[PDB]
Formats: sequence, structure tokens, C-alpha cells
Amino acid sequence: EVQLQQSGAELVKPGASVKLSCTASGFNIKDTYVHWVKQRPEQGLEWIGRIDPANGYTKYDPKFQGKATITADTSSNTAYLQLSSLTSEDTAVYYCVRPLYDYYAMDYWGQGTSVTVSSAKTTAPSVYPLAPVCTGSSVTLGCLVKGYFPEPVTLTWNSGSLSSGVHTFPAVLQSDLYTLSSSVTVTSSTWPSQSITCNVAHPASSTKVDKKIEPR
Amino acid sequence: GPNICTTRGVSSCQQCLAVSPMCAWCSDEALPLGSPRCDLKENLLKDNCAPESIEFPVSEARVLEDRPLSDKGSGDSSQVTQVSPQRIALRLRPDDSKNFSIQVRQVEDYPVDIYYLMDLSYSMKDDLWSIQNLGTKLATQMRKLTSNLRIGFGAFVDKPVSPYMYISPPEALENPCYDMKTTCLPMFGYKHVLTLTDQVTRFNEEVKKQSVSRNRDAPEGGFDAIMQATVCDEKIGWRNDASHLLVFTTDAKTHIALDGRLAGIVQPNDGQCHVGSDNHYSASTTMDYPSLGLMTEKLSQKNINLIFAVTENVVNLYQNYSELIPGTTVGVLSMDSSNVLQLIVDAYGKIRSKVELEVRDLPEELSLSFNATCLNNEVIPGLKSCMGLKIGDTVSFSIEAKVRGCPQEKEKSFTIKPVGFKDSLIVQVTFDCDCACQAQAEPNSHRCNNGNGTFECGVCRCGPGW
Amino acid sequence: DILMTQSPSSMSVSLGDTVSITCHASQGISSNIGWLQQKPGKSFMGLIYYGTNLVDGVPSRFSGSGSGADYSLTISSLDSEDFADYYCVQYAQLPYTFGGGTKLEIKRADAAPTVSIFPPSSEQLTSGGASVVCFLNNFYPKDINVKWKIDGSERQNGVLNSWTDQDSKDSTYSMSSTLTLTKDEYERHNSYTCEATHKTSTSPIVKSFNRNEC
Amino acid sequence: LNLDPVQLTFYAGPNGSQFGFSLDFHKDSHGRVAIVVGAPRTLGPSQEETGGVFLCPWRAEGGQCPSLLFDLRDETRNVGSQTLQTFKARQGLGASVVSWSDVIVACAPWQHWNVLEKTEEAEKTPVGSCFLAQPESGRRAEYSPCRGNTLSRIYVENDFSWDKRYCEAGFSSVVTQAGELVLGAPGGYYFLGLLAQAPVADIFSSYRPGILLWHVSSQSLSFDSSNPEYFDGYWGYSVAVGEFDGDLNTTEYVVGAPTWSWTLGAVEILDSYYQRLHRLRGEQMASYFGHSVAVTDVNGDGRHDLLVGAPLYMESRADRKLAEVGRVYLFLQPRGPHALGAPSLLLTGTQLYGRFGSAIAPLGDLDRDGYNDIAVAAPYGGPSGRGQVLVFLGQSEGLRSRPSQVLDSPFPTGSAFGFSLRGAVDIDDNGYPDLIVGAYGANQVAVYRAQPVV
Ligand SMILES: *[C@@H]1O[C@H](CO)[C@@H](O[C@@H]2O[C@H](CO)[C@@H](O[C@@H]3O[C@H](CO[C@H]4O[C@H](CO)[C@@H](O)[C@H](O)[C@@H]4O)[C@@H](O)[C@H](O[C@H]4O[C@H](CO)[C@@H](O)[C@H](O)[C@@H]4O)[C@@H]3O)[C@H](O)[C@H]2NC(C)=O)[C@H](O)[C@H]1NC(C)=O
Ligand SMILES: *[C@@H]1O[C@H](CO)[C@@H](O[C@@H]2O[C@H](CO)[C@@H](O)[C@H](O)[C@H]2NC(C)=O)[C@H](O)[C@H]1NC(C)=O
Ligand SMILES: N=C(N)c1ccc(-c2ccc(OC[C@@H]3C[C@@H](CC(=O)O)C(=O)N3)cc2)cc1
Ligand SMILES: *[C@@H]1O[C@H](CO)[C@@H](O)[C@H](O)[C@H]1NC(C)=O
Ligand SMILES: [Ca+2]
Ligand SMILES: [Ca+2]
Ligand SMILES: [Ca+2]
Ligand SMILES: [Ca+2]
Ligand SMILES: [Cl-]
Ligand SMILES: [Mn+2]
Ligand SMILES: [Mn+2]
Ligand SMILES: [Mn+2]
Repeated sequence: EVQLQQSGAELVKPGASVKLSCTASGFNIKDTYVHWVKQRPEQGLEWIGRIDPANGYTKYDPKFQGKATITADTSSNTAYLQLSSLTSEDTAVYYCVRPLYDYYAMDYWGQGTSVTVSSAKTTAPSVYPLAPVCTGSSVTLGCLVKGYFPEPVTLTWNSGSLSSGVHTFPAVLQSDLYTLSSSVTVTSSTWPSQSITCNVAHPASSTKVDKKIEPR
Repeated sequence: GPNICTTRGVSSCQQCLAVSPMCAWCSDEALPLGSPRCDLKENLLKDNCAPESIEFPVSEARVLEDRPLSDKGSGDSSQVTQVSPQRIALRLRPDDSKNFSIQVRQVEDYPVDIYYLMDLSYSMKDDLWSIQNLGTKLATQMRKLTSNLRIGFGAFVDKPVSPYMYISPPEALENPCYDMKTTCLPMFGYKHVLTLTDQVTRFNEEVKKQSVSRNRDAPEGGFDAIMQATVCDEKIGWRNDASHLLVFTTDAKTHIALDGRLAGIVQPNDGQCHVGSDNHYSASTTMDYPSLGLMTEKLSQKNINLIFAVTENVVNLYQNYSELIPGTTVGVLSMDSSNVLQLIVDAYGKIRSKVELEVRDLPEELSLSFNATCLNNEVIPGLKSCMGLKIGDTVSFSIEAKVRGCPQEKEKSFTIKPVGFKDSLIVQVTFDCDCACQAQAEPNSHRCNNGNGTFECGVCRCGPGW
Repeated sequence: DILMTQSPSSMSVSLGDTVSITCHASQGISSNIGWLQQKPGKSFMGLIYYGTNLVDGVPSRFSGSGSGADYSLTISSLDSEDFADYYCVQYAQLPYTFGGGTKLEIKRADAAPTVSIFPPSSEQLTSGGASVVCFLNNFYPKDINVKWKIDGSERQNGVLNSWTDQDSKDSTYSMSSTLTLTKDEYERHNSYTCEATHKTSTSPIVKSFNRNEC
Repeated sequence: LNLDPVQLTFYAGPNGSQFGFSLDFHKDSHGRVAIVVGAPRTLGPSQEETGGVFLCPWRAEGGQCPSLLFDLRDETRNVGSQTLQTFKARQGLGASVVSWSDVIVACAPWQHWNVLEKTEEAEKTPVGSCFLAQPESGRRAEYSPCRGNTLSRIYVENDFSWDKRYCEAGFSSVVTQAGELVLGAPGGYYFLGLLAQAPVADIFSSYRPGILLWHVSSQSLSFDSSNPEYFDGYWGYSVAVGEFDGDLNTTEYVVGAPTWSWTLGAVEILDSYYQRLHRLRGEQMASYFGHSVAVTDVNGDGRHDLLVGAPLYMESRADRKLAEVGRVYLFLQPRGPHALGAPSLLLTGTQLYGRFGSAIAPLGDLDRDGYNDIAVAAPYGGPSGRGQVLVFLGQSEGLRSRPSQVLDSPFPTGSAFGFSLRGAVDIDDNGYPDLIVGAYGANQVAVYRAQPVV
């Protein structure tokens, strides 16, 4: 079967360089064209370029001329994409693509490689309990994770016990650092009747802090 | 004493001669009953046989035409003689054999035709430049060997059809050198340029107006051209009484029969002329290349001496074709044809350094044997081909014809001719098997069983129907 | 380059509906177009190439069509797996250019949000910061506008919003707004409010607290 | 021996269409045998020669046949900032046809192809193409492995290495019992010659109309070479298949190269990975040794034997004179893993310019004696030069040195009667295998029925 197995996510500093890979599985990379595509949430999808691994010849969008450099080694059946003089705008997911039948198509896609450019150092999160103000039938608590790098973080209530009625929100980039928040909703007879704890783990700096929510 | 003529116990004059070439017959009335009528000619006169009744044929050979070998092939109106004798009469009796001779001379100062057939594919651009003065340079060197010289010129590339010919862009059809920085002629199969003429400066000035073309595949349709230069007698201008030299130059492989299928061409080469008033081969795109066998047939039919003047990188290739086309000579051409002059002279010398006899229309019952006298009176038995000769030398062959039995047709004729020569020796054979006394036979004779037979040559034969 | 205008940007539909995505180009591309699918938080799968031809393994409910500069992707009878993103891509000319995208979303009945405001924690205030949090859970449709008010006056500097994908259970979205101020500036004022403007209520849903007072 | 030369069956096509240039037997899903005939000069839509294919049902009377319709419109596709072009004018559709299961493979070795990018181009060259059809279902597909999109300048830079622009794929064709189409392309790699293999089923599933350039992953082309012996050798003029290694799971390939090693000509036996096992060298130059190859077991030892045609071989005769007549070579496969030695038998033609060996067809067992037989064509032989097909019977020691039967051409002069042959199929269902002969010069096909031995 056709499968494209890319490299793992990269974490690098601006001005440095990175080289991604795209290993072929179940076929010969030399068979067809190999394209690289950049994906961002706002700018959407952008086409970088292509390479014919049989001979090494390439084509590029004028937008990426200078930063992108595509190469291929038929020996390791692997294709590469090199990015130079990295920037905050180079933070994106990078896919490699090949066609199925049509010489020019874009059909099979690797899983993608997640690149993050940042000057930030490995910082530990700051976990804060969010208790309501001084009534109803449904109560809601919260838990704020601020200023940590890099992603990700795992968050549970009562160490995976309280799972239903929860909303954990995506991380957001707050000045080279990440901010994450989470909420939970139960009945008034549960809290403060039962101790509710916010369990946060940041494996990067290896910290598993826990904050119990206390009323006001 | 008794011999094979008597002991066989023959029944007629005809059967008597058939015993052995030494027998004879006596047709005389006054001959003893016990004495045989079929004995040696010495034994019959011994027994008082009338000399006029003696039937004894002697196998002989007398000349009818015996012109002398010409000293110079110059001048004359094809009255040159290079074979002697030109015609003889031969008489043979059953199972006998007679011997005669023939002389052959490589005449000095014999006219020569030289048609220069040239590859003009782009690989030959620099060759064109070094032969611009070739016509006058070649007139100077051949003048030592002949006073009658005519030269012509033809040119070939390949079949103007895909994939031999570039067909894109549309500009490349008018100028195949389009994607380069020069101009060249559109593709052409083969084109006749100059008929064989004695005005040698016409050669130089047609060469100076020629230019090259360009095709895709290294092998070139040269054989297409060798054919047309051979079978288009009138257009090339081959003279009847002259040595025909066809000089083929190329620096690459050549196409052969059945290669044309890659162009969609499957029709075999018909061996006919197809060069019109436009002087271009019109079947180049519709008729396959020729085969080596078809080429040999036409080269022999028109007495053409083919000469492969090719470059070192393909000498071995054409040396091997030369072995499949007898009478072909090979010379090594430099990469710019600068040495083509000495090559042709050497080839002409090598061509006329051999005399090989050939026999045409030889009856089934006749068999021949040959003895060669090459060099200095040195006999070489069982050989009919001299080698290593020079212009002016002369050889001679001794020939013996042996007949088996007696054939039905009493008068046949066959020819002895050297390969490539105009003149020949015609041998008019006559099989003397019958007796002259048979012409005066008596059908239904009173002497022969009350008319039930026939009286001929002094004996009684059973008539027709018995 | 060739501009790929994909429309609509999103649509709310239900299982079994026959929907049609379109893609309009800046010039003729003569069926040199493909279609892609990206299931939530996953990679891409080929759907169509050369305008109409299916990719091996793809169901027959999908179909491409159109010519010149206008093409159409159609899904007959949607499946639960068919809710994902869909992009068109042209390869009539280099460089290849994609469409903006089109997200298929589960349709359901409208639902007003459950607002909840949260003052800064004790731990945070002791460190030199102050973040007021405003959660807006379980609602539909996704179109919503949050507004922060300090002493009744609007504030736009220092806000940090975040949304979730459509929930797997109830098919409702949720939002999280975070106003971040310094400790010094947090105490210059007393009232804190986050107003919520939805189509479920002409009047904005308001929740607020006052500093010190509780 | 027992072919009926009295009551023939004649099929015929349009005038000048070269109907009969190539033929083969075709069995539908019900086993009903038909005859597929190629006519590489049939008029197209634009009144221009494109070729065509006919599918003749079996009728002892014969007659006209319905066409097997194919797309004859020139194609154009603007994609990848390039323009792809196909030119079917004078392509010769039907210059070789071959059948396997309920599928027909008709090829146009001279279909032209060009790619345009602004001012540059790939050059308009004959890459060759083959058209595949399933007559009962109506399915259609194409296959043209030598199509490329590399521009003319690059080939010059890389020195014409791997130049598949002049393949003329489909020149010769054959299909393995496993269903793997094998095309001969004598013009691949700048007139070196390549072979192209690909499973039929993958061709049908990976083809879509209008794509013009598409991938077939399961395909397998042979390899370029820098050896001057292969230069202008037309490796792929003729092709065939058989079993020559002893392993019954692998299929071996036989390839003709009639101008190999400076027109010495050769035939090579390969594995499915194009690795050379044996190489039979030509005996005489320009003999075109390799013009036709046939594979069948003639001596009945279960081991396939090889037959090679050299239709221009010049026989030696009296007075040092040669005479082009043609010649066929028989090679008997030895027991176990051993090289094919010297030829077991030399069959030499008789009629000058007769081209004895232009076509060779395995007949199966004609007289039903236990040994397979063959037929050899001399399309310009016979006392009239009208054409002859000679039959040679198998025996314990190879083949008989003299023919058992001789089929003289029923057509006028120049019919090329015998240029194509196919046997070993019982078409009237009488238990005896029959023979179909093509005469494209006369645009007809003659069917000889085998009858019980007299
Ligand atoms: C033009 O025609 C000539 C022939 O007239 C060709 O020259 C021949 O080429 C073949 C192929 O290379 C030669 O065949 C080889 O002969 C070897 C023995 O040669 C002996 O005898 C000659 C006689 O002169 C001596 O010169 C030589 O030194 C030896 O004493 C064999 O050993 C060879 O077999 C080996 O190689 C072949 C592959 O080539 C393998 O298949 C064998 O299994 C084995 O490994 C081979 O058979 C032949 O000898 C050559 N003859 C001459 C006189 O040179 C030209 O090639 C041809 N040219 C063109 C352009 O077509
Ligand atoms: C060719 O020469 C041979 C000898 O080399 C001749 O053969 C001999 O001829 C003489 C003639 O007197 C005989 O006596 C011998 O018996 C022959 N010897 C043989 C035949 O071995 C032959 O006659 C010559 N041929 C011609 C045509 O002159
Ligand atoms: N290993 C391979 N696959 C392989 C082998 C051989 C070649 C190759 C390519 C081009 C050649 O020359 C072409 C024209 C002919 C001539 C012009 C004229 O005759 O007019 C001239 O000069 N150039 C000759 C050989 C390419 C690839
Ligand atoms: C025939 O042979 C004899 C004996 O050698 C010779 O004397 C005679 O001259 C020959 N005949 C001719 C015509 O040369
Ligand atoms: Ca095998
Ligand atoms: Ca066998
Ligand atoms: Ca048999
Ligand atoms: Ca039958
Ligand atoms: Cl002479
Ligand atoms: Mn040339
Ligand atoms: Mn040169
Ligand atoms: Mn050529």
C-alpha cells in the first residue's frame, strides 16, 4: 500500500534552519513527482514546490524562492524539504504529496510535520483556580494555565475521574508563550460538597501541578 | 586383335561410334561376313575397306574469329579487343574431349567512369570543404592511366520521413538545423547532381554549391542511393565501353532491408529506377531499403564496381559487407575525406588486378577444366582466376571440354567471359554422333527381310514400328 | 497565479442531505482540478482528480463535475464521517493554488449560551497579574460576538479568545475569553463585565462582578 | 500435412487498408472463437490513414467484418504549465494485434507525441501506443509507457540517456498466460530497443480518458545500455514468451534484435527482470536474424524449444555465388539447467528473394501424432513468387528437414501472403487445430481448416 511517513514535529529558533523528511513506504519514491504543501489556519494552503526524484529537477512557487530547498535521495527512498532563515510566519504544518495516476495530481498525503519557530525557552505553566463569585442549580468552575512553552499540556479533573461535562479549550500564543483554560459544570449539591482538583501536566519541563478549587 | 570396338558387337554405324572415340565404321559392300565392320581405322584399311566408306569423325577445334589483342583502349569505336579468340567452332564425338585456349589482357588506357556518391548528412560538413578542388586534382592523377575520363556526383541522407527526419517545429522542415545557430538543407533521400561528363570543372562548381542536411539516426540511407545510381543508366550516364566505378563515402552505419518498417515502410525494393526530372528519389518515403542480394544483382548486371570509401570507425563493418558483395573494394577514408584521391586510384588499381573467368549457358552434358598462366608463364592447374595484375599485363587459360554420351540437340553454344569485361569467347559446339551414310539410307529395302527393315551404311536395321 | 475561489466557507447540514460545494477559478483550467478531504485533526485524503475521476478507495456517493472555470463537488446522502474540511486545488498551471476551504458542520436547533465570569485567582494577584475569565459553553450557531466592559466602558486591548470544535455529543460550540491586565491597572477600576451577543437573544446576555465586593 | 487447401475461407477489408497485416484468434467469455485482424492503413474520420481493427465472426463463407471501434481523434491537454499532444495520423493502428482471455490488444507503433512548454518542446516523435478493448462489455483503455514530458534541451544535456521518445511501443506484442502484456519497442533508448511489461488488469484500472500522461506502478521497462553492440539493434522487433529456466512460476521473455552488433542480429532469452539468460548470435550480417521468434515444444519433451527467422540469409551456391532465400533456426532446450547450444536444424528457403522465415507460427499438433508442428512463411516465394507457407512436422529428434505440406498463395502477385501467421486454435470445433494467414497486399485473410489425415 502507498504510505508517506514524514518526520516528527520540529521545534526550532528563528534564523536557524530545519530539514524535513518524507519516507516512502510500500513503493519506490522514484516513481512519481513529490510535492510539498504548507498549511496555516488563516492563510490556508500554499503550494511550495515539487521534485522529480529520478533526476533531481525541481519547480518552486516564486513566494518560497530562497527559503525552501527540495532534494531527494533514491537510496533511502526519502525526499527532503529544507527551510532556511526561519521566521514566526514559517510556523505551519508541512505535508508531502504525490499523485495516484495523473502525472500532475495531488492525491496521497503524508501525515504532516508540525513546525514551531520561537525564541521562547522551556517555561513551566502557571496554574490558577477559578471559583465563581458570591446561586443556581448548575455550577461552573474553571482552571487557567498561563505562560508555558512548548506545547502541549494534559489536563484532567480529579485525575481523570470527573470527565463528563467538561470543556478544555485550545492553547493560544500569548507573546511567545501559551495560555490554556478549561471549564467544568456539575450540580450545586456536588460543589463545594466534593473536592474538585485541576490536574495539569507539562512533560516538557516535567511538572505535574494540581490546584484544588476553593470558593470565595 | 579384338578390341572394345569389335568385342562389343555393335549393330549400326551410330552405335559403333558410341563405343569409344577411337572406333570407326566400314560401309563397304565387299566385306567378309566374319570380318567386323566396327574396328580401328588401321584395322579396317588392313582388311581392304574402301577409304570413302570409312566413317571416322575426329574431334577438332578451329578458330572463326581471332582478332589481335589491342595495345591501347584509347580511341576506337568500341573496336577494342581484350579477349582472344572471340569465337571458335568445336566438334566432339561421344565421350571424347578436345582442348582449346583463350587469352585475356587488361588493356592499357581504357576509358573510366567515376560517379562520386556522397553522404551529405550533418556528420559530413567538413568533408565537403576538402573535396572542392577534387575534380581537377582527380583529372590530373587519372590522366596518367586513361585519356577518357568522365565523372559525376550524387548525394544522399536518409528517408525524409519520421522518425529519421525532425518534424517539429514547422521551421525544422525547411531548416533541420533550426534549433542550432546555422542553416542547412531540408531532408532529402537521394538526389542526382551531375551526369557523368568529361568537363571536370563542372564537378568543382557543383560541389561548391552543395550543402549538408541533418537527420536523427546515425545510420544513413546510403544503400537506397547505391541502387538508384546503378539502375538509372541513362541519368547517371554510364558508358557502355568503360570501367564503371561507384565511389560510396560515409562515416556511419547504413540502413539495410527491413529497417524501413520503423517508418511504416514495408514495400520491398523493386530494383527499378525512380529518379525523375526533378533528380530526386521519389520512392524514398514509400519503398524499403534494398537488400545486399538485390544490390549484387544490379551491380553485376550493369558491371558496376562498388567502392566503399569509409572512415576507420566503420571500416570493419563495410569490409564485411564487401565480402557479401563480390567485386567490391574497400578503402579507408580520413575524417575529412582529404585522402579520397589516393584511395580511388588505389582502388582502380586493385580492381583491374584480377582476371576471373565465367561460363554462361554451358550445356548439362559438357564439363570444363581450366589451367591458368599468371605471372611469368607459370601454369596453375585447376584454376580460372589470376590475381595481382597490372595495367597492360596479359594472361592465358587452357581449357578442356569433356562431353558425356551424346545429347539430343546436335548444335549448342556457350560463352566464356571474364568478370566485368565487355568482350568474350563464344564456343559454337557441334555434336558429331551420326554418320554421313545415314543420310542416304534405304527405307523398306529389298535386301532386308522382304522389306520389313531398312538398309543404311551397308547393314539391315529394323524399320520403324518393330 | 490562478485564484481559486471556493464557496461557501461553511454550511450546516444533516445526515442524508445532498450538498454541493463549488469552486470558481480566475481562468479556464479544463477539468484540471482535484478535491481533498481533511478529517478533524488529521491529514488529507484524495477524493477527485481531473475534475470527475474518483480516487481508489473513495465511496461512490462522492462526485465531481463542471467545466471551464466552474466546478462542483457533490455528496449524495451525507455520512457521519463526511463532516470535515474540503479544499479544491488546480494544477492547470504552476504554481498550484488551493481554495480557501469549506467546513461541513452538523446542523441542530439553536441554543443560548451558559455564561460564567471568573475574577482573578488569589495566587495570580499575588504575582503581579490579573486575568478575568469569561466562559460561554454549549450554544448554536457558532456566530457569536464577545465584548469586554470595564466600568461600563468597552475594552479591546489585551483580550485573548479561544473556541472549540463542534462537540461530539450535543453538536454545540463553546468559547473562552480572557482579559489580561496588570495588578496595578486591575485595581484602578471596580466593575467588570463581558457581554454576549447571539441570535438567540436580541438583548445581549450579560454577566459581571465588582472588585472587593462579594 | 492435413490442412485443407481446396475449400478455404476468405475474409476481406477495404481497399488499400492493409487488412491482414496482423491477426490472432479471440475467444469470448463463452469460448466462441473469432478472428481479430489489424488494418494499419484504414481511413479515419478526417479521410486520413489512421489504421483500424476488425473482429471477424467465424463463418465458413467469410466476408466482411464489423469494426472494433477506437478513439481516432487527436488529443490535447493543457496542464502543469505544459501542453500535451497526441497525433494519430498515420499511426498504423493494427500493425500488431494479440488476444488474451476476452481482451484484445491492438497497437499503433507510429502514434506521435509532443509536449509544448512556451517555446520549447519535447519534439514530435513516435512513442507508440496500444489500445485495449473488451468487446463484450465495451470497456476501453490505452497504454503508452514511453510518453514523457521532458523537454528537448534536457535530453541533449544528459546526452540522450534514457530517451524513450522514439519507442514505437506496440511494434511487436505478446501476452503471458498470467495476463502480463509485453510490448516490443525497437526505438527505445535512441534506437537501442526496450521492452515494456504491465498487467492487463492494472492497465484498465489505472486508465482514465483525457489524462494522456498517467502512472502504472506495476509496469516494468527494460534498461538502457552503453554497449555499442546494442546500438541500432532494434531490440524488440519481435517478442515471444516461454519457459527456459526450469522454474514454472517465472515467465521468461524472448526478444529479437535483427541489427544487433553491426547488423549481425541476435536473439536473447531473459527473465521477468530483464536479466539475460542466453544469447543466440546471428550467422550472417544483414540476414535480419531475429526478424521473427516463435516458441513451442516440437520434440515433445515438455521443454519449450525456440525458433528464429532470418529471412534475408544468403545461401552459398556454386561458383562462390550467394542467393538470398531466407533461413530458419531450431534450438532445442536441453534437459535441466544448461545453455542452448548450436542449432539443432537449419531450414533454408529455395525461392530467390522469397524471404523464407519472415513469419513462424506454432501450429500445435496438426496431424495429432504427439509432436507439435509449425508453419514457416515465404511471402514472396514459390515458383511464381506469389507467396508460400510451408508446414514442418515435429518428431522425436526435433523437426523434419522437409515440409509435409505447402500452401501456395491464392491471391494475386504482391499480396505478401504469409507476412502474418497464427495457428494452434480449433475454430470450427472439429478437434483439429487450424491456421489463419494474412495477405495485406490483397487486404484479405485466408483460413485453412485442418481435416482428418488422409
Ligand atoms: C566483421 O567480420 C569479422 C569476421 O570476419 C568479425 O570479426 C570476428 O568477430 C567475432 C566476434 O568478436 C570473433 O569471434 C570470436 O572468436 C574468438 C576466437 O578467435 C580466434 O580466431 C581468430 C582468427 O583470426 C583470432 O584472430 C583470435 O585471436 C582467436 O585466435 C572466440 O574466442 C570468441 O568467443 C568468445 O567471445 C564470444 C563473444 O564475442 C562469446 O560468445 C564466446 O562464448 C566466447 O566467450 C568469438 O567467437 C571472430 O573471431 C572475429 N574474426 C576475426 C577474423 O577477427 C568482426 O567483428 C566484424 N565486424 C563488424 C563491424 O561487424
Ligand atoms: C592442365 O594441366 C594438367 C596438369 O597439371 C593436365 O593434366 C595432364 O595433362 C597431360 C597432357 O599430356 C596428361 O598426359 C596427364 O595425364 C594429365 N594429368 C592429370 C590429368 O593428372 C591437363 O591436361 C591440363 N588441362 C588443360 C585444359 O590444358
Ligand atoms: N545508450 C543509449 N540509450 C544511446 C545510444 C546512442 C545514442 C546516440 C544519439 C545521437 C546520435 O547522433 C545523432 C545525429 C546523427 C548525425 C547527423 C547527420 O548524420 O546528419 C549527428 O551528428 N548526430 C548518435 C547516437 C543515444 C543514446
Ligand atoms: C591442346 O593441347 C596440346 C598439348 O598440350 C597443345 O599442343 C595444343 O596446342 C592445345 N590446343 C590448343 C588449341 O591450344
Ligand atoms: Ca520460468
Ligand atoms: Ca522441447
Ligand atoms: Ca504433429
Ligand atoms: Ca479445426
Ligand atoms: Cl575492364
Ligand atoms: Mn550522418
Ligand atoms: Mn564526419
Ligand atoms: Mn540516418
